[PDB]
Amino acid sequence: ARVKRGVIARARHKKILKQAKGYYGARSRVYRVAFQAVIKAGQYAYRDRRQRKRQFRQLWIARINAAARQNGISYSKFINGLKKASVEIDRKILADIAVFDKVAFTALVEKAKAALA
Amino acid sequence: MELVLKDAQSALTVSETTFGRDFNEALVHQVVVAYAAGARQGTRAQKTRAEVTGSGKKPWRQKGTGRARSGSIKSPIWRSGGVTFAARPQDHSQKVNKKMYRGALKSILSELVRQDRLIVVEKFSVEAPKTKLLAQKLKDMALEDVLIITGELDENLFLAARNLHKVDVRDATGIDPVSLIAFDKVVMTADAVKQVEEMLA
Amino acid sequence: MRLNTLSPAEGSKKAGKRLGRGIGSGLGKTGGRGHKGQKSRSGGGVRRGFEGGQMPLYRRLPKFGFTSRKAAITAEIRLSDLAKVEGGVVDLNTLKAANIIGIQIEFAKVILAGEVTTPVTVRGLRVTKGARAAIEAAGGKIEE
Amino acid sequence: PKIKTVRGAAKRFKKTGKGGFKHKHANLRHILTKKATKRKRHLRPKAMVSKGDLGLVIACLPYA
Amino acid sequence: VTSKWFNIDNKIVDHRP
RNA sequence: UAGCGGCGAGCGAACGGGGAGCAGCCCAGAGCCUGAAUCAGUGUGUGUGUUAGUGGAAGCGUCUGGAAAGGCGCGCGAUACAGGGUGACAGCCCCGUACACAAAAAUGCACAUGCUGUGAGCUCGAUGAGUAGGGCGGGACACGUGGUAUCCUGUCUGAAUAUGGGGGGACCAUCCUCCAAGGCUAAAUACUCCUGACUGACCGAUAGUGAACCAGUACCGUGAGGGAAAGGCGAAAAGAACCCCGGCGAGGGGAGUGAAAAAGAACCUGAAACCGUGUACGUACAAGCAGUGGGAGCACGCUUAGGCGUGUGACUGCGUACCUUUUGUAUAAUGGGUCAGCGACUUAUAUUCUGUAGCAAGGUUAACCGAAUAGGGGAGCCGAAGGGAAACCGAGUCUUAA
Ligand SMILES: N[C@@H](Cc1c[nH]c2ccccc12)C(=O)O
Ligand SMILES: [Mg+2]
Ligand SMILES: [Mg+2]
Ligand SMILES: [Mg+2]
Ligand SMILES: [Mg+2]
Ligand SMILES: [Mg+2]
Ligand SMILES: [Mg+2]
Ligand SMILES: [Mg+2]
Ligand SMILES: [Mg+2]
Ligand SMILES: [Mg+2]
Ligand SMILES: [Mg+2]
Ligand SMILES: [Mg+2]
Ligand SMILES: [Mg+2]
Ligand SMILES: [Mg+2]
Ligand SMILES: [Mg+2]
Ligand SMILES: [Mg+2]
Ligand SMILES: [Mg+2]
Ligand SMILES: [Mg+2]
Ligand SMILES: [Mg+2]
Ligand SMILES: [Mg+2]
Ligand SMILES: [Mg+2]
Repeated sequence: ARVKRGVIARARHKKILKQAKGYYGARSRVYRVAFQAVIKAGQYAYRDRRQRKRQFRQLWIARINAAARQNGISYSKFINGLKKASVEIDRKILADIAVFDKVAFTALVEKAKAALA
Repeated sequence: MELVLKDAQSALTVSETTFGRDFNEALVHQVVVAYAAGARQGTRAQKTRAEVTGSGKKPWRQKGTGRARSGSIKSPIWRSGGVTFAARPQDHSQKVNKKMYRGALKSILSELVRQDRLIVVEKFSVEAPKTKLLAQKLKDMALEDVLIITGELDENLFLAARNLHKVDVRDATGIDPVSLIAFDKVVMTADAVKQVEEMLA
Repeated sequence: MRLNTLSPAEGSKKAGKRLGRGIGSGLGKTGGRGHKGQKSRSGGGVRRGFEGGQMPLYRRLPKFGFTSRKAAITAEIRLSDLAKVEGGVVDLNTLKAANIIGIQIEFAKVILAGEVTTPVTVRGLRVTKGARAAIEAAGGKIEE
Repeated sequence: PKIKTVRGAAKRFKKTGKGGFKHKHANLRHILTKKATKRKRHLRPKAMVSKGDLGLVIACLPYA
Repeated sequence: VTSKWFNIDNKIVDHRP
């Protein structure tokens, strides 16, 4: 019972080379090179799913820090005053009100100042 | 129990051990698989690196040519070289214990009764070796795919069934596990129902 | 039941190991042989009883005894075998005809193993003390 | 084909009732004068093969 | 064919004995 | 297994049992009586096989289609539904098949018969000498010189003749068994250059023979010798009349054939590497395993009272390939130019453990026989009892005087 590998091998190779669309040079044409590229693309995508959470929070902190100092208080004192006032809005939403509703954000700074003072 | 007949609406008395025991699926599987392994002929072979035609000359010198090491053109890595683990002719037959073979027949036989795929008569023959006679007889009984087991095989019935591919006719000594499971119905003459039970002890 | 409705008993058909067929299989790239060495080579491995060059066990220890040619032509008979002869008389010839001892046996002994519930006549055999009491308890007799 | 017994092992081990092997003790062939009688007296009876050595013996004597 | 002439020459090959 | 063995690696019987097949004779010599068995050769007859052959059943309507053997409807043959072909898949179109027949001539068997050579039976007698054995050296016996029986002989010797000789594993005695030194003999057994039929959980063009093809060829070597690559138009050549550009070219464009010509002979299908043409986006102030997470703009589609899909990706955070070998590799250690195809834990037979099925103090047969995966065959093997070096003893036994 001789088995020929032609039809199965071609389909396994075609699966990898479809994931390599858009890569430069041999990385989208040549299996030995496209295989290593699709593996490293999955290594990066796993690693960068953790980092997407770190990079967005770091961005929200910078936009809260900027809008708070426009109201006369720093970030580290603004967040502390929200804890003493028992306000529990996360930084994702605070960075959203800072940009889109600056009159609500002022009301948050006054509440933080009243509790901190 | 007693199998009801179809010639006289009489009954035939049969052993409970032979026609009434439970179905032992794991034992009958080992017996129909062993049957099929014994029908294999197993004739094939390939050539190792020893038997491929060629010379024993080393293709190029061991060192200095810049090519991978080679020692033979018959190497199984090379095109047109030997097969690594080439086949030989082999015997694929297995052993069945006598008691496991007889036990599977009783499990098979009692399942046919339980699924009313077994039909008992004492009258089954034809007057001339004509295929159209047997085919008309089977039409009356509402049988199309059927195994007919007879006490002693008649020449008229053997010759009348050769050209019908859905019909096989056998003597009581020539039943086998695989044929009882293959055909849709089994017809036994009440003298074959006799002889099978002494054979099955 | 049809030819495509029969299945084997669960746990009867373990699949065999297939070495060198990938990472995911657990036996790839080396086939469970570990890294280099004599034992990892094709056809490698040391012979039976090799200990590294240290004088092996079956050459460290002395030989003892001899083999007796008389022991091969001697048999034991159990008490449960006495009911299996024909005619109620037990001798060498009747034990060979019952397929109890081999055709080349010349001496036999009846030992206390099993039990006897019928009167037999043991003839020409050696009988242990325990079996002599057991044969006579059932109504038999022993001669020589 | 049939496995072949290591014929020099069969001259040195005998199998016992529960599957162990018995053997003769070493050190009782010569310079015996200088040995103590207490030492020699304990080397006379046959011994049993230890647990670390059973694997080697069983492979050598497949028909024992 | 044979080896390159500089790969056979002792002077070129044997520079670090 | 018993044994042999630097008692190592290893080598490895016989006796006895079950089967297949079965067959016994002649010379070393005279007489009586003859040709009486048997075999060999030839001739003829009879039967039978081989080498060419003969006959061999039974289907049309309609739908799709280039074409019907296919779908659907209604029939018939079958001792024939093995197989192959036919414009797609045919029991009934063809060749066949089951079955039934056939030989002027040559030949293989088996008988019978004729002739030729052969001599059958009885009585009495004889009973294989440089031989058996020995010394020395080697070889074969499972047996390596060992305590080594038996066989063979290069060399030197050397008997007794049924009132006698050989063997029975050193050797001797008793007993048992058989007659060397002359010869012939069927079957069961081994094999396949070659012929025929059939079969395959064998291959299907880098496989299977080295060779599906004008292959042991081309080609290579002084020579012995080594040794390739290369299959497929179509159902049918209907293999492209004629016209046009061109060199009275190559090549192409039409026309025509065809179901199809992007089936056009470099011809079924026609993948990937590799090379191009067209369109959308990006790209000429910008530094690195070339991705990944975020992300504007643009282009094309969608669908609505919107932002979704596809392509591209300015800018930006993080980010030094893979295999191998190593304490440890981005390593400036190994390996790989890339693609497509092939390429490495198998097979047989012993043995132990695990799972599972059967039967269970029992389980199971091997060769072989068999109208043959059935049934028979229990020869054997393993288990139910051990201890001892062994005789021996035995639910005990060895140790020891205990
Ligand atoms: N260098 C010279 C001579 C030469 C021939 N073969 C050689 C081999 C090794 C050294 C030198 C040579 C050449 O190439 O013609
Ligand atoms: Mg090949
Ligand atoms: Mg059988
Ligand atoms: Mg692992
Ligand atoms: Mg390695
Ligand atoms: Mg190492
Ligand atoms: Mg190792
Ligand atoms: Mg004809
Ligand atoms: Mg002698
Ligand atoms: Mg003797
Ligand atoms: Mg092809
Ligand atoms: Mg080929
Ligand atoms: Mg083509
Ligand atoms: Mg720019
Ligand atoms: Mg390591
Ligand atoms: Mg190092
Ligand atoms: Mg590093
Ligand atoms: Mg490198
Ligand atoms: Mg570099
Ligand atoms: Mg390299
Ligand atoms: Mg590849």
